[PDB]
Amino acid sequence: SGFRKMAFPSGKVEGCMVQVTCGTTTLNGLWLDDVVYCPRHVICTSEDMLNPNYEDLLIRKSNHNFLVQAGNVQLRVIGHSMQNCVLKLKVDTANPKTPKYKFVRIQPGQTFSVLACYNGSPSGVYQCAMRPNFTIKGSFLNGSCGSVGFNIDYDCVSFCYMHHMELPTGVHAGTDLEGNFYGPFVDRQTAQAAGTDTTITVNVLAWLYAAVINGDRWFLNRFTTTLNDFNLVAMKYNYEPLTQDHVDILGPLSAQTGIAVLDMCASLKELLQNGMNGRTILGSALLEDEFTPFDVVRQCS
Amino acid sequence: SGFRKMAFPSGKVEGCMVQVTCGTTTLNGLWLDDVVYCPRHVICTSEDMLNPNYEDLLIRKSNHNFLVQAGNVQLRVIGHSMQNCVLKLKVDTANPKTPKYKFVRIQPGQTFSVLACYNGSPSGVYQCAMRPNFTIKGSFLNGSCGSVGFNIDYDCVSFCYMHHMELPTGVHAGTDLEGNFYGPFVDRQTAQAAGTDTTITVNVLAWLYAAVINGDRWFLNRFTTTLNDFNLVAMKYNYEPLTQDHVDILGPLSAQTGIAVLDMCASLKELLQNGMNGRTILGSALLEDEFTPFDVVRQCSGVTF
Ligand SMILES: *CCC(=O)N(C(=O)[C@@H]1CCOc2ccc(Cl)cc21)c1cncc2ccccc12
Ligand SMILES: *CCC(=O)N(C(=O)[C@@H]1CCOc2ccc(Cl)cc21)c1cncc2ccccc12
Repeated sequence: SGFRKMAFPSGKVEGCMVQVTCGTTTLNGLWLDDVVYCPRHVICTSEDMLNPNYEDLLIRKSNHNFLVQAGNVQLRVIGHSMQNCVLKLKVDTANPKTPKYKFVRIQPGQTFSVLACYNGSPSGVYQCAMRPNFTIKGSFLNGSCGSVGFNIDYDCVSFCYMHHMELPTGVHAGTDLEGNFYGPFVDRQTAQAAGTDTTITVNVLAWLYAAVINGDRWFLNRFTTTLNDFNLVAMKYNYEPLTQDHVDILGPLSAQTGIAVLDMCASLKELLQNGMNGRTILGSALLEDEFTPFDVVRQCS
Repeated sequence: SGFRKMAFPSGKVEGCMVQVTCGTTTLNGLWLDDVVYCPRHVICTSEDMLNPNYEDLLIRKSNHNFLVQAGNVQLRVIGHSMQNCVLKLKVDTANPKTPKYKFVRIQPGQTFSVLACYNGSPSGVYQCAMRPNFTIKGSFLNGSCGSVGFNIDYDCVSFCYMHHMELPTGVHAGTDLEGNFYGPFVDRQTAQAAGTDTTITVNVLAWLYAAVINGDRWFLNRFTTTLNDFNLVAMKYNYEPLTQDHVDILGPLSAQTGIAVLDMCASLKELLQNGMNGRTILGSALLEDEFTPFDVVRQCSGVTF
């Protein structure tokens, strides 16, 4: 029993973290086989902050300009190329600790673990969700760029995120491992702002099912609702609308607890209307939205 | 910016997790050098847990009864002994992935990372605090026994907890790596209950400092208080009393933010007597008490391991 926000064990990812230095900028790189992946902004100078031409900056670089350090060993850069906003540094040594891995692009609402690093050294691991506005609410300081987000599929590491920037509101933006940003963000110092964040409704419902599995039933009610009426109410509380895909995904939890999805939706509508009234659900006074239906099944089984 | 509940990177500990099987019971073991540590209740089955004489049960067991598996490799048990509630299985192979380590006993309020495992395989890592009632509010299923709690300082792993049991309220109990339980618990199937839990006051104060470092200042007020006045109020809300040791430990955060400890105590006293008023602190509607002052400095300054 018990329900915790749990990250994946980070060992497989720690053995891939290296330090990448280019001029006066130092950040983290992900060393997989003979390639080190890192944010392309590691090549930016003091004048290319607002309008960098990364293709123009990278052409002017040589392999000897990139300092890559894996622990106490300096790796030799033998090639460099750019794929979108990620720089790929070909090195002369394959990482012997390279786990089984894949690069995945995730959707909003998906969760993942972040191994926060500084100077190529892992400092902490936490759990995140890709917000509906495509930002992540991380904990990153200067020098955390190149830290990665991942999930672990049995023995396989699925890399889904690489950290690039902090927006003015303190939220974070980054790319998948092919260098494509999540959201309408650019690796430029131009005025950028995240859209208004909304609650991941499907994840709140999954967490209410986790609470019922763990014995917490006080918020249940005898009502049901149509999907359209639930969406109309939920959108007024800045909750994401729930699609038929989300209803189907909650099916196994609905079958496990004996509470239909639309019955649980009526509990959620009531919670939004009344608040908690001094009560907590799974030790929380707010509705938690960073547990997916898959996370709930995995942790409760 | 940002403030998350963050665990230590678990790699150094994952390389020590093995599976220990004795009869029909399978749980986790911690393989350090040529010794595998695990809960001694692995030698129990059905009648054994009701009234166990662990010394009598262990004497009857042979080395070959213990099946130890490290990944896809079976380790051979060449000796066995018991230290309190932990079983130590001497193996014929030293763990090549043994990190620099020490066994430490922690105090209530102290936090640590838990590497939750099943069948010797790490499945998740989470951060928690040793509650004042000596339980931990973990997330553990059957087969999680033997999972360990740890901290990392520099490149040194300090093992502070080993999981043994779940109490009827869903909270968890375990021992240090010398087999001594945290709290008034015993490793026997008998009626046991945790004492009433209290809030780790020094940790709430550290988390309020983390909130200020991150820009959340709505709860700050012009007032200060005495340690005596604060403790009298706090103890009525089931908060742990704050000692001069706790005030000194918060010193660096008080210097960094310009909010003296007793100044922050006055904010906390108002937060208890008046509530949040619909507001949140670091995205939370409750006061968080599972971040120590050291955790806050570490996360808000980027110390690496
Ligand atoms: C490697 C850190 C870094 O680059 N951070 C930024 O957000 C940059 C600051 C200047 O503006 C900017 C524009 C575009 C891009 Cl892609 C990056 C930046 C950064 C990332 N995470 C956390 C941070 C905390 C404090 C300062 C900078 C941070
Ligand atoms: C390794 C699992 C286990 O032993 N768990 C227990 O709590 C035992 C259940 C029977 O009573 C008992 C008495 C004393 C001791 Cl030391 C252990 C037990 C166990 C541990 N964590 C989570 C669990 C979840 C569900 C069942 C059993 C759990």
